[PDB]
Amino acid sequence: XEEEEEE
Amino acid sequence: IMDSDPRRCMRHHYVDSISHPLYKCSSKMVLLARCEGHCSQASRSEPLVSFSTVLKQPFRSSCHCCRPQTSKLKALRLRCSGGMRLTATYRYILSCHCEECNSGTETSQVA
Amino acid sequence: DPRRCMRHHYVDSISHPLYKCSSKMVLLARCEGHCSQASRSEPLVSFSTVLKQPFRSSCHCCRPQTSKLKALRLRCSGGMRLTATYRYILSCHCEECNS
Repeated sequence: XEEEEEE
Repeated sequence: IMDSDPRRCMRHHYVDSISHPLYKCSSKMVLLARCEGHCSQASRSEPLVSFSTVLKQPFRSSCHCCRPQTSKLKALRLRCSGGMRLTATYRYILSCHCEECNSGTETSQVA
Repeated sequence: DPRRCMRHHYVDSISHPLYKCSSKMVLLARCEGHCSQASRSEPLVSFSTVLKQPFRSSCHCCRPQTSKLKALRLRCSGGMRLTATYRYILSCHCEECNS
């Protein structure tokens, strides 16, 4: 530094 | 191609209904995001060696925590009894990451 | 589970920051592991137009629960014996990040 950015 | 560990730090969506805890306002459903997971780096704590007075802090430590990396400020508008409008503020998390425990995010603006 | 919060031993070489002193290698305990409780962070909602505390979070860290204060004397140039202090970790546990 552990992957989500929402249509 | 390997899917990764599902228990790692990642973002989750959830819905909640916002109401004021005091005013008679019209409640409102909102989509929110949160962060949760088990960060991969182990957390550590080592003793520090002092020759001076016994240390106020005897350890050096590292610990990673699943936290918002990026987010977006959003406002919500509630309609309340007297026709008075009440605005609710929150942050919509866009992405999540693993970061150190003791690290933080300042709100105070600088001149 | 070998990945959990527990005590790990390692050698550290004690040296004075400044004085020419006869170095001392000692066996120290560190606490290291993966805490079982997931870490998380949540948005807080404010009815103010200001958001000073945007999030509510929880995180567990592998940390010393019990420790002995130990003194060590270093043989140093000029016949001096200088004294160092450190905490010998005895037990470690998984604890909330910001107490």
